[PDB]
Amino acid sequence: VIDAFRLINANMMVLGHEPRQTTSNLGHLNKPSIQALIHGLNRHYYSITINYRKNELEQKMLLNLHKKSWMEGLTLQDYSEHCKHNESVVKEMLELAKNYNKAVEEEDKMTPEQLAIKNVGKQDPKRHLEEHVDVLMTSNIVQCLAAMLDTVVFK
Amino acid sequence: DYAKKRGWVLGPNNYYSFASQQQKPEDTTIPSTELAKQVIEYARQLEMIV
Repeated sequence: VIDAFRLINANMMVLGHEPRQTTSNLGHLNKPSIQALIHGLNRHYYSITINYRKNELEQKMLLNLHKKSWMEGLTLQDYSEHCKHNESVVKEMLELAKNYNKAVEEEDKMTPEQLAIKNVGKQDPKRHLEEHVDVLMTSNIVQCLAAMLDTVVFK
Repeated sequence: DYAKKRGWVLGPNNYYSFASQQQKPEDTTIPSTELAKQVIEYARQLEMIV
């Protein structure tokens, strides 16, 4: 949040003169906020539009600013601990399947929005079931791929 | 005629027919290529918009 201002003339403005000239749409693209109107921006001064103009070299830097070293990309995660995580999530799936069966059974038994409105406390097992996928996937895929590659590139 | 027609060289009175044909040694490399193809495909048609 940035702003840039300059003072309106020291009155002699009972003439009703505009503070500025206009020959473009270019200055009326933005809506002044209520707060500055409270403190009187168009009554005593005026705003001026901020613009950015980056040069070539700094923007070349600015993208590097997050790159991370090649050393890491080829590295494997430990296979132990990894298996532990797999078993954790798979055993977490059960309770959600059990709950899901009831949640399927009971719907349309009442008015439609009164499904959601009565589901603000207890969780809805669909989402928690779904978002444990995208954790077995992604993880298993990328680990198997990385091992499968580097088994060739070194000897 | 059978002997000199088919195999079983009867050297030390032995008629032997090759009936082992094990071959297929530990050959992880052919997996290492085609399985990579396979997994890349799994991830291909998983997030692309259908």
